Amino acid sequence: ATAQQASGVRATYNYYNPTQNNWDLAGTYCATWDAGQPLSWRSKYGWTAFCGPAGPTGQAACGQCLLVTNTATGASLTVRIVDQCSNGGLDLDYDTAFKPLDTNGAGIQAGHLTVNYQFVNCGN
Repeated sequence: ATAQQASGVRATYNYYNPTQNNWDLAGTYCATWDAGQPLSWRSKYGWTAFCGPAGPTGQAACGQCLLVTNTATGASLTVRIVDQCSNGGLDLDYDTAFKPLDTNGAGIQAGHLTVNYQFVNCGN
């Protein structure tokens, strides 16, 4: 079957700042399973927390990849799930995911983006 997807969910941002910290997963929920991965894996894609209404979540979602589309502009980006959030959307790392998706700057004025997402092959 097709990989899971949802449309029109909210994406906020969080300052994980993996590039200021050697892409270290310590402190994220997924560190339990994924912190030992090589730098090439940890830094392949920008980071997000995930809690969408379609697809695996929590432990089963750790390390999976999402193609995220900003519905206000058409920008898209692949991100890696490194954490879980407590709503029904995404909490994108600001530096490595929210900022590159916010191509007209409206997202930081509103405090969020409206995005679609689909699970995709990470190509690891």
